[PDB]
Amino acid sequence: CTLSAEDKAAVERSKMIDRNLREDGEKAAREVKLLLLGAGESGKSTIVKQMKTGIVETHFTFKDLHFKMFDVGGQRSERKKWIHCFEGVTAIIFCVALSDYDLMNRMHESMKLFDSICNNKWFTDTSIILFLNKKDLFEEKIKKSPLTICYPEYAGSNTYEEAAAYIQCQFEDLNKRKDTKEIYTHFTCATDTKNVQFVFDAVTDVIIKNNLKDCGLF
Amino acid sequence: TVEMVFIATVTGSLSLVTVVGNILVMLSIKVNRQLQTVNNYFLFSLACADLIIGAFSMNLYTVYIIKGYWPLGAVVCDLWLALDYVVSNASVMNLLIISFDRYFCVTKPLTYPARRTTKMAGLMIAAAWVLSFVLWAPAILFWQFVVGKRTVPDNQCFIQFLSNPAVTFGTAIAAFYLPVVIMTVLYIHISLASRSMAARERKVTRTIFAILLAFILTWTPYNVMVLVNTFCQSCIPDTVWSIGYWLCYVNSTINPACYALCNATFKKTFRHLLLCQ
Amino acid sequence: VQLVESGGGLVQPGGSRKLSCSASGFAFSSFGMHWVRQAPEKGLEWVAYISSGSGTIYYADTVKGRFTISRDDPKNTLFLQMTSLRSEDTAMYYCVRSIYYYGSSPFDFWGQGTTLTVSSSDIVMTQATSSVPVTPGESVSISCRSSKSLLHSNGNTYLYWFLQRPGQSPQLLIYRMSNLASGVPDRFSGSGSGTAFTLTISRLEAEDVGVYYCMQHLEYPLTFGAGTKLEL
Amino acid sequence: ASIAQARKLVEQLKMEANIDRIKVSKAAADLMAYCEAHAKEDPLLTPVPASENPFRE
Amino acid sequence: ELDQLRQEAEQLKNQIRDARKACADATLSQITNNIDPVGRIQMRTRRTLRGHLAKIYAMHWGTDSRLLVSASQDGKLIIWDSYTTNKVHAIPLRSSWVMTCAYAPSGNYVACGGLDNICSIYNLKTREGNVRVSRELAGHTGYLSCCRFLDDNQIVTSSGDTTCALWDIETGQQTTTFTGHTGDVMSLSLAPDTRLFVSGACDASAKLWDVREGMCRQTFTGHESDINAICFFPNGNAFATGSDDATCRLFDLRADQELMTYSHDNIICGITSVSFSKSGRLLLAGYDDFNCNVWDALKADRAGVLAGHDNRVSCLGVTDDGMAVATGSWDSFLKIWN
Ligand SMILES: Cc1c(Cl)c(OCC(=O)N2CCN(C)CC2)nc2sc(C(=O)NC3CC3)c(N)c12
Ligand SMILES: C[N+](C)(C)CC#CCOC1=NOCC1
Repeated sequence: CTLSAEDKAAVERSKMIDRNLREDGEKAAREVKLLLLGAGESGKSTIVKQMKTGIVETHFTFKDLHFKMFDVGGQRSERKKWIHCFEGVTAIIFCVALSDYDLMNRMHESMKLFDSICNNKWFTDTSIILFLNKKDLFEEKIKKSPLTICYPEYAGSNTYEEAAAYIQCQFEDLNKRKDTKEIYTHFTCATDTKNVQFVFDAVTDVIIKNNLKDCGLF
Repeated sequence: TVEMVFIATVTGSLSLVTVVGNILVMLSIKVNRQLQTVNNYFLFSLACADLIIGAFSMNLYTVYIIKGYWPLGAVVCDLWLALDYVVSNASVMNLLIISFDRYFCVTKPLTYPARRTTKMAGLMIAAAWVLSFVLWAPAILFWQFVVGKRTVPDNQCFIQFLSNPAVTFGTAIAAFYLPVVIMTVLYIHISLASRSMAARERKVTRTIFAILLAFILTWTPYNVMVLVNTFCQSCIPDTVWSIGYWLCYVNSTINPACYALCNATFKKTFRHLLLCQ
Repeated sequence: VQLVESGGGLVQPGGSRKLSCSASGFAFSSFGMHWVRQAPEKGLEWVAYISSGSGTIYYADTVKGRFTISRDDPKNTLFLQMTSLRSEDTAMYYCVRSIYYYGSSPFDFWGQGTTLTVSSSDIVMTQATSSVPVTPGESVSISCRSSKSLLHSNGNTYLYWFLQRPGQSPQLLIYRMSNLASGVPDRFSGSGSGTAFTLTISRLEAEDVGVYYCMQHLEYPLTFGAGTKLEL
Repeated sequence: ASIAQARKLVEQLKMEANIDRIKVSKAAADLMAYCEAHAKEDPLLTPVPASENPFRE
Repeated sequence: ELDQLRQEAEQLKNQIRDARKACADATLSQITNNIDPVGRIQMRTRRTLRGHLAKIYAMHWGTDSRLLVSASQDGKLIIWDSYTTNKVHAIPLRSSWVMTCAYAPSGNYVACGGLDNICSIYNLKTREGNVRVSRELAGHTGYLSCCRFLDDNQIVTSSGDTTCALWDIETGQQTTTFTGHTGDVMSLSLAPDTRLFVSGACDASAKLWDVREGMCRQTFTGHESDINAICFFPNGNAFATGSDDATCRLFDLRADQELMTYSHDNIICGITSVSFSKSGRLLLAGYDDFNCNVWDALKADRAGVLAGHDNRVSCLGVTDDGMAVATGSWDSFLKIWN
């Protein structure tokens, strides 16, 4: 031995602290952390309200799964300086306002943001659950004016299905690597209750990915 | 005899490389805290079983081959056969419990990994090992005792209870073919569940096919050529069962190397250990 | 951080009674509680030990086996079941809370406790004098000598100094020799080397008069010295 | 706004301008001087003996 | 107006750089000739403290040279002992995204600054023993980068927005707003006499400040990218800053100019944390590459490596008495080297 009695009591306290840490880590790993992002004046507050300073963490459980949702878009600082702290998030909930296409322009600024975020070295393997907002208003605005203004390389006409497919494929093609990650897109609007269902499904798909990676069955 | 002793040294080098691989993979599990996850306790148990089989089978089978017959005693030979066979069954049932782990991981990943905690893995590995032992070891050692005479010859010492295949075939089937059937079934379902992106499916299906076909090709021949002898003996001469033994031992050799190579972190820790020296 | 105990009273010899203490206002789970009992005309002696999470349980040699002590963290109460009552068992029991870590002050708060009455290989702590006469405003020194050296390999001695008032429960004074506790004035000080230890009081107030106590913590009989009264 | 910000910038600039400064040779001599005085007291520089090294055991 | 002021500012900058060139007569490399080198220095892992489970961002030795404070990616701030590798305290903070570890000189308080522009002061030695939130310092608009302690009453906090601050502990309001900077702020280390402290810019500007007056005294430049960590020389007269340019650059406060750079061709990865040793002969600097390096402050020649981690060394600190040094990287493990 050659330890004092109070030293042995202290090592017992250290063992208790380690046990509490193990319990906390076990209950925290099962939790899913979803990094929310977006462009300027995005509907991040709206999509947060649909579910259920600096970071505003969101607590909510769906289908026996506690989710972590982090509206980091309200930071106003250099991203590449603290975005390394967000390595290991289960998914990155991206927010792009569809209707703000005619509005430097917001769509191309958001495209540069997406290119950086998806091609950042910290998020080499973290899947991105892309969201597109205000489908009805975007359809009305496309019927009003053609999408060619934002896209000089557009080849289609002014119809909802073709316009949505064009912007979806343009955003999807932005990834430099597509084997390690995936881009899940959901066209969502104000009156879309199925958003939590799609988030759940995308989290299930990505966590199946993560578990299969961990098990080494790959 | 120089060529034969060279072949013996080749088998010994195979034993050395497989035990080195097992000890490296378990040291990698130990040193790396992330690798100490509950999903790797099964792999650690398999690595330990592979150490046992590789260390205590190769040299004794070579010293069986050196004279053709068994040079050592009957009791020590029966103990060695019992230990080798029980560790083989332990390895195969551990692989089965690994397959069950995979099925529950992929099929239900929302709640199962939280539900399993860490007691479940230990209970599974202990239950698998003890079930293998109680299923196989005492019949192996006590078949000669029950009859009271050495049914197998004293010079060519072997496994005892195959003298009557009627008691062997059913329990051998229950110990191997049922694991074969259910492991193949679980892997088919794991592909089908991962169906619910296409390159991921192709490559996970390729890996599960690789593991399953390695298991089949390196375990089935022995346990079909031990089954077919229920009506004849001269059909399969003595020298033939050497390839079956070596085939099973190659299965044991390739299980850890393949499982480690299938994960990036395992070889990353291997490179770290090599750099540390 | 009050600690209040319940139970006890007049019990026929050999009976069984439950002695429970209530904890409020402080984190019970992390702390390791203690029981120390005092006869009406005798000094104190350690009885039982509990640890955080109930992992470690210790008893005195005299009270071994006969007593059982278990803490209930959700209930925030520690209770001790009392068996085989004898004339050596009748006393008033003190509820003691302690936390063990680097820089901690174990045995810092002592509850009021309750009294239990019945029909009627250990290192020694010795005190040179008792009922020593002293004058207010002077300097008084009291010696507590241990048979076993208390310095240990860590280099820290383990004598704890406690102060008792008439009608008041004791409080911690020196959580380790030459280390003063919180809530205690700077007049009190401690010094010693090897086994020969002493407590020096630079100035004496009217309140700080009574029986002083010393113990050890290297090993577990947790012996106390016979108290020293201070006479005006 | 911007004019006042630039004005305080230039005010600060002359603030660091008017300071008195020592020669870089004197500064280097002083940096070395602190090292020599505390060279023996530095434990990482020279291997500390085992008995008085408390982190080894 | 604007043109005249900008052009006179440029003239002043030209004047100050010319005057600095006038002061720089002989470089430190020429000054320290014919001096005995420290030689190869090898330090083994005395302890590996494995309490944590996620990335470690900051760590600060205590004045007693006995206790360690280690932040982590998770909400844990478990306080460590060094000799007996126990866990003295486990602090379950709320803003899990932390990057600061401040240990009070008296050993009574420990402070952490989350990414949510909040610096939280934690009491340690309290009645009813457990760590409790002493005060929640608020008033910043950016994430807290590094925190120090003047004493138990005052705390200096670097922030993501280009402003440091000297706070008040009793009343949450800050007494002085240190917004005389531009860019972002990362590091700050006080002098031994707790009078002057520097700022770690995001645009290569190590600014010395004055705690009582409230404005800069000496502006420093010389890097081409953001500077991450700063640590004062033990005298408190000089300091060396580690940028993302893989260059350690040692300054002084009486020539306001460089003394020497520490850049090797092999290393391209930047410096995350830098911390001097006692007597300031050594210059311990963490690195983005999975390795930590030992330098010499008088001669640029490199001492032995300090490697052994699996991820980038995100924090580094040396004991006040100087006995040993602990390293904290993004692997949960923290290694103490002696
Ligand atoms: C285990 C064994 C048995 Cl039981 C055996 O006898 C088989 C036999 O006669 N049968 C078939 C007919 N039935 C009526 C009764 C059982 N023959 C060999 S040969 C060899 C080897 O391993 N030979 C190696 C060195 C080349 C064995 N392990 C082995
Ligand atoms: C006989 N030897 C131990 C050499 C290799 C073998 C075998 C077959 O044993 C089992 N297969 O499945 C379960 C047990």
